[PDB]
Amino acid sequence: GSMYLINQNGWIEVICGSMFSGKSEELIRRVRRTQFAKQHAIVFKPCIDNRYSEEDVVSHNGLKVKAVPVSASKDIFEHITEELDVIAIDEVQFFDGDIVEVVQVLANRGYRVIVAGLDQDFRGLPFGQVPQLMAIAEHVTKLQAVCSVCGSPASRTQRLIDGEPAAFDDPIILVGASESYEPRCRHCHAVPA
Amino acid sequence: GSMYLINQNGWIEVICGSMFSGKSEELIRRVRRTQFAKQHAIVFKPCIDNRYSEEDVVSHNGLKVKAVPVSASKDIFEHITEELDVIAIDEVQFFDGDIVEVVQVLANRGYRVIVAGLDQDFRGLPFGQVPQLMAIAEHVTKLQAVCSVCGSPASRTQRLIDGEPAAFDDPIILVGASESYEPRCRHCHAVPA
Amino acid sequence: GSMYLINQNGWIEVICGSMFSGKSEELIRRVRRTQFAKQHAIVFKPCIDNRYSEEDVVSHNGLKVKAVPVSASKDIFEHITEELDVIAIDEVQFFDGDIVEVVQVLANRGYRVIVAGLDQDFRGLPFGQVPQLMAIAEHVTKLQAVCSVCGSPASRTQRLIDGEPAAFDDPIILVGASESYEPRCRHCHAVPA
Amino acid sequence: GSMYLINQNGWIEVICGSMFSGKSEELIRRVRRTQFAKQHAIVFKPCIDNRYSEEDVVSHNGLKVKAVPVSASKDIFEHITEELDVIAIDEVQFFDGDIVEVVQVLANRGYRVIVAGLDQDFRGLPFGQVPQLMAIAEHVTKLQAVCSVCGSPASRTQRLIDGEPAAFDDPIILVGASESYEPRCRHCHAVPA
Ligand SMILES: Cc1cn([C@H]2C[C@H](O)[C@@H](COP(=O)(O)OP(=O)(O)OP(=O)(O)O)O2)c(=O)[nH]c1=O
Ligand SMILES: Cc1cn([C@H]2C[C@H](O)[C@@H](COP(=O)(O)OP(=O)(O)OP(=O)(O)O)O2)c(=O)[nH]c1=O
Ligand SMILES: Cc1cn([C@H]2C[C@H](O)[C@@H](COP(=O)(O)OP(=O)(O)OP(=O)(O)O)O2)c(=O)[nH]c1=O
Ligand SMILES: Cc1cn([C@H]2C[C@H](O)[C@@H](COP(=O)(O)OP(=O)(O)OP(=O)(O)O)O2)c(=O)[nH]c1=O
Ligand SMILES: [Zn+2]
Ligand SMILES: [Zn+2]
Ligand SMILES: [Zn+2]
Ligand SMILES: [Zn+2]
Repeated sequence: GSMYLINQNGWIEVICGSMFSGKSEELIRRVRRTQFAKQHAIVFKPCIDNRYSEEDVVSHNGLKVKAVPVSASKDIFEHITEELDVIAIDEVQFFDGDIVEVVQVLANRGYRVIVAGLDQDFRGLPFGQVPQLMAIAEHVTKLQAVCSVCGSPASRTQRLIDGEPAAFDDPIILVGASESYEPRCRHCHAVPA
Repeated sequence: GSMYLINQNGWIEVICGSMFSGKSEELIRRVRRTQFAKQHAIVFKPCIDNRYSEEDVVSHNGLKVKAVPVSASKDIFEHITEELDVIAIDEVQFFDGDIVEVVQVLANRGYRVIVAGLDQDFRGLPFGQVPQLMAIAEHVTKLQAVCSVCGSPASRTQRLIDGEPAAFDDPIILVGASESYEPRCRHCHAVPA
Repeated sequence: GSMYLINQNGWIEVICGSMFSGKSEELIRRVRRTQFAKQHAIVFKPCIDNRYSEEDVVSHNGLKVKAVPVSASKDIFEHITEELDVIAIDEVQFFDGDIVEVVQVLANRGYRVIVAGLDQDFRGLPFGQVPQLMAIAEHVTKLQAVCSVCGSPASRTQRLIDGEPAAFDDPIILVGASESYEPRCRHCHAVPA
Repeated sequence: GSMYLINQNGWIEVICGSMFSGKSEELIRRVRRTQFAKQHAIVFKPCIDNRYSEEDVVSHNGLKVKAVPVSASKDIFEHITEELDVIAIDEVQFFDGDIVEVVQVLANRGYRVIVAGLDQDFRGLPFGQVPQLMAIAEHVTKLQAVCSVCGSPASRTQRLIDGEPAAFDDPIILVGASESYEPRCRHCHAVPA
């Protein structure tokens, strides 16, 4: 018919869902495939995100990838060469208001942009600009973890403090607190005041 | 092991993408499957949406389903029985600010809520509350049409007026205008001023 | 990064599952997308397959596409031009032993070959050479209908004769018989002797 | 509508594709999800399969799961309790002729059976009884690796001996040979005689 199938580079993939749904696991396999395709990739993460590492992007499955920690979205530009093909960003919900513009510029320029972040905070509220990234992206993969109460598929992150469901208005940083995060379905998700 | 697999009803599925990506085609097959499963379904659409029908939900593939046209989101409640299992809503981007609350209430109540709508307007801007519906939904299916210029997969709706790309600020209703809508990829999508 | 993404044409997509799982519905949407991509497509079907049409490929959803009815697999070659990009074949389980070779030759030559057929006969046995097509294909989409007894997803075709489950060894053509076919899950599927 | 969604347990999932497509990576994430769902799982592998481990199921991503090595398919039965919910089998293409019967019996009994194996040998031939498992399974996931020559998605395992493509009739065990296996697309896959 016609030997080759020419297409245009440059698009956005969103990976979203609750904590432990596998966003970074999935970000990491996508970026790995990229290295076997002999393409050049870079991975960004927000400074604030230090749960498992300051330097790296780490999945709770135990796998990691080297990353560039960044404090404003527009700082991504300074790390970008023409040589690179793929830009991956983990924990995008923690990025400033620029992130949509940054990502659209990059996709318009020919970069494959892979973006992973929480769809919702612990309260069930749509998170950062993840909603907007979802709307504008060519691909959206919404992952589900397992509800830690009932076993069926989850779609929420449950914040617990001292073992009780967190309040709606509990600050994101509680200094000496014993807090924990687990996935739940919408029926076990509990947000009281 | 264990004869049966009990799960909890009540969740949200979003179907989104550009015009002609197949949102209503997909909404209609989902609702059909429902009838073979001997479940009861109802389909809502906005009053404003009269492209192919006032009464019905119609796909450009030529298939249709009976629907209830509604002018405010909260009017859905008056049409709901306990007997019904599935609530489908086409063209959700045209619904008022209540729609998220309406949908979350319905899913919390045990209804399977299937929601179809544009992710973006003709300008590439995230559309209504579709972004928020995407964030909060258990499932998101983002469909792609074919770019009518270059043939590769699309993610945008191109508005043309008199054959030229529409302006950014062109009103949604142009009285005697000759306008048309076609899918495009991000590279052929053209929004000038 | 790198403006364009060159790939090689020529591969095989299999669509399989029970009767009424949507194989032809899915074959037809794939072929339609092809026409909007301004590519040329041809659709083959076996002579034996006349349930809804002698001439055409028809889905129980009511949609159809023009087809070329063929009695041996190797007859496909006589209908193929260089101009065409896509070859679709419905009801592949009814094709002779050549079909795998025919399909592999076509994919090696640069054609996109889309193949739809039953994975299993009414007895639950792997059907024709669909198993082999599945093994060798780049893409396999296994569709599920709804179990007409219990409502959960199906994976089997139930043959009924006079309302009772057919026997294992009941001929495919029973002359004046009142027979019917419905999808079932593995638990409701009934094959006695 | 109706509080709960009762379904029947017992079905078959096939994961197939070339070497390095991620079959064990995918088998391992499925089995992990199972542990968070507080279900009991067991993983089998063939004795012959000792590439990374005698005891365990290992993915080239570096992740592993404890397994029970087995020499005949019917030996699976001796390891099965009523307490367990999930049976996973890696490298199924290396299992004897019983495997289909073993798997169908297990799914009919209520077990969730997850089966991973090569769709094709290094020659492009459909592998073991993987074709039959594909036909009869409720779910088929056909994974793709990256072609190590050209970068586009692969569907074949290339066997190389001394750096040259292996012959069609080269034995599976070559005693002191320097052999290697890499994924390729159908165009770079090379099987001479
Ligand atoms: C299904 C499930 C998996 N897991 C484990 C096994 C998975 O391989 C692993 C996936 O974890 P992650 O990949 O780290 O989850 P996440 O990536 O969405 O969060 P982040 O972006 O900050 O890293 O988590 C859980 O801890 N709980 C669960 O319910
Ligand atoms: C791929 C493609 C399909 N089609 C046709 C064939 C598809 O079966 C059909 C799908 O159309 P619809 O299903 O009507 O598209 P849409 O549903 O997203 O919009 P709405 O909600 O308002 O109804 O469109 C196009 O017109 N252009 C295209 O590029
Ligand atoms: C889910 C379901 C759908 N349907 C209807 C609605 C679907 O849109 C339609 C799909 O039918 P088809 O597309 O014709 O099913 P099939 O294509 O697999 O068989 P063939 O290749 O010979 O044509 O069937 C049923 O009849 N029973 C069901 O259980
Ligand atoms: C895409 C790609 C990944 N990889 C790496 C990264 C993946 O995370 C990892 C997946 O490897 P595996 O999961 O081990 O591949 P496989 O599981 O299909 O084979 P087996 O059943 O015997 O274990 O392989 C390659 O080595 N080559 C490739 O082309
Ligand atoms: Zn729960
Ligand atoms: Zn285009
Ligand atoms: Zn059933
Ligand atoms: Zn190749």
